Amino acid sequence: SGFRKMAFPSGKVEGCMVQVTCGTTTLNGLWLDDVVYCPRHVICTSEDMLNPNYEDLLIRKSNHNFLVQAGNVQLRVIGHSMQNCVLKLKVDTANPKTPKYKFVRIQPGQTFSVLACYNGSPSGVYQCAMRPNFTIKGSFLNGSCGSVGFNIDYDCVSFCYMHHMELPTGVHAGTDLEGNFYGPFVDRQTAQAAGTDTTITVNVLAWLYAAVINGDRWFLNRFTTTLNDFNLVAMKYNYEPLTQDHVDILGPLSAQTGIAVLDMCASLKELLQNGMNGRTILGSALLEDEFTPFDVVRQCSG
Amino acid sequence: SGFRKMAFPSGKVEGCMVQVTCGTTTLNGLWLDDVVYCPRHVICPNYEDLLIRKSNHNFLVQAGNVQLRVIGHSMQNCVLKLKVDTANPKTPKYKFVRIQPGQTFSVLACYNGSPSGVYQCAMRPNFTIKGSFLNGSCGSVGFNIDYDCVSFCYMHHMELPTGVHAGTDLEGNFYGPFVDRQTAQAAGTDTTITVNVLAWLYAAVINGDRWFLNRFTTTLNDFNLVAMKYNYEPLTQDHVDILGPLSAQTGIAVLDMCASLKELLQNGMNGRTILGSALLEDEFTPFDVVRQCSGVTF
Ligand SMILES: O=C(C[C@@]1(C(=O)Nc2cncc3ccccc23)CCOc2ccc(Cl)cc21)N1CCC[C@@H]1Cn1ccnc1
Ligand SMILES: [Cl-]
Repeated sequence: SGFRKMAFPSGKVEGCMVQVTCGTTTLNGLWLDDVVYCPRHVICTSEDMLNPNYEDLLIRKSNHNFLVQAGNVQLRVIGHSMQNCVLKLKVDTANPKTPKYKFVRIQPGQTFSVLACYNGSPSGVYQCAMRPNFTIKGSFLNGSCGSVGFNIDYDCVSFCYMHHMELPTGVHAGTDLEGNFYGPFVDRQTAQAAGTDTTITVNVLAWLYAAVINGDRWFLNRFTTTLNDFNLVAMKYNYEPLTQDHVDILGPLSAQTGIAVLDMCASLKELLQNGMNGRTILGSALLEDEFTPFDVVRQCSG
Repeated sequence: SGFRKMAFPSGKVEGCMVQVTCGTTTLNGLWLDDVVYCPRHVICPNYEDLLIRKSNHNFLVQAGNVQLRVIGHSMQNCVLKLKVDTANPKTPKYKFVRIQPGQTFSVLACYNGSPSGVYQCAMRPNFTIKGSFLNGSCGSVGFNIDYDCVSFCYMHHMELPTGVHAGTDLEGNFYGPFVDRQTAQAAGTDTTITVNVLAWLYAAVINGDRWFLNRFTTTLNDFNLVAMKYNYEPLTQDHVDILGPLSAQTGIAVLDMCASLKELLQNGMNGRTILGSALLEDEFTPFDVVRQCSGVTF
């Protein structure tokens, strides 16, 4: 019993965190095999950030300009290339602590763990989701750039995020491990704003199923809804449209609890209408949207 | 910017998790040097009588895909200490510490000696933890990392009928009035960790949330009279002193922040949130707020 926002054990990722320094800039890098991956803005100063020509800044750099540090050991950079917004620093030593890994690009609504690092040193781990507006509501201070987002499925670490910037609303933008940004974001200190955020509906439904599994049924009603009428109501509360894929993905949770997805949808409709009325659901006074159907099946069952 | 429930990096603890099996019972063990620590209920009650019937080879210990041979066994309160032939090479710098209610720690939840998740939680004033544990999680540990040293503070033993959890420090002493026995046990009436709510209000001010602030101040006694009415833990002078650095950083005196809390308790949030929450968060200590809003690394 119990429902917590649970991050994956960070151990496999901790053994990959290194410090990357180029001139005065110092951020984090991910050392996997003989390659260190880090945000390409490590080559930039604060001046360069307005309109940086990365190919032009990188062509002026040699291998020895990049000081890489794994613990108390300096790694020798033997090569460097750029893949989108990530810099790939070829080093002379392969990381002995390299785990089984994959680079995965996630879709909005997907959750992952973030190992927040400063100066190549892991300082904390937390769980978060890719918001529908392609930002993450993270906890990052200056020097956290290069901190990574990951999921561990079995023994394999699936890297899905590298931190690059904080938007003016305090939310964060980053890339996948191939340098492609999530969202219309760019690694430039230009006028960029996070789009209007929406609630991840499939996740709220999944979290309501977790509450039913944990014995909380106060929010259930005798009503059902059509997918279209639910989306008409959901859109008015800035909820993401629930698609037929979301309904299919919720199938196992619906079967386990005996509450049809559209029946749970009607509870959500009523919850949006009435609020909680001094009540909580899984110790929360707000509808939680940062637990996927897979997270619920993982934590409530296995 | 950003405020999340943040756990310590679990890596140093992951390298200590082993599987302990005695008969049909299977749970987790903490392998530190040549000893494996685990709940004494793995033998299951008269624990001296059940343990005297066990030999070393009855305890199957598994570190990954390697079986460890138990060469000895002793009991320290509610914890079983299984002496193994091999010292854990991944043993970190560590201490066994007993924590006080209100203090927080990270829990590395494990099943069959395999870490599956990490979360932050606080020792509730009623000595239970609002954790997330399924069957097979017994032996999962609570810890804080101070610089390079892992301070083990909790070993999970059981779940109470309200879904909350009970366990011991790493010396086998239970937190709270619990016993490792299938009997009528209930968690006492819980209270809100006041110093933690105040610390979390300071974190909201650091993150640019000032809607709840007012021009008012209060005396410690008047705040305690109000707090005791809402099942809040009494705020002591030590709490006031501990919140000093946050009071200096934000320019809001502790009794000034207490007046904000008093108004939130009597009036509510009014459709507003603080750090994305509609409830007053009490599972962040003043140190957690300082550590997260400074960037302390391990
Ligand atoms: O500019 C940036 C980083 C930046 C950014 O967002 N940083 C931060 C990240 N995470 C959390 C943060 C919390 C508090 C303050 C800053 C944070 C600044 C704002 O403008 C942008 C715009 C775009 C991008 Cl991709 C990056 C940034 N850096 C980081 C190194 C190199 C370079 C120039 N540089 C040098 C020395 N300090 C900064
Ligand atoms: Cl995905």
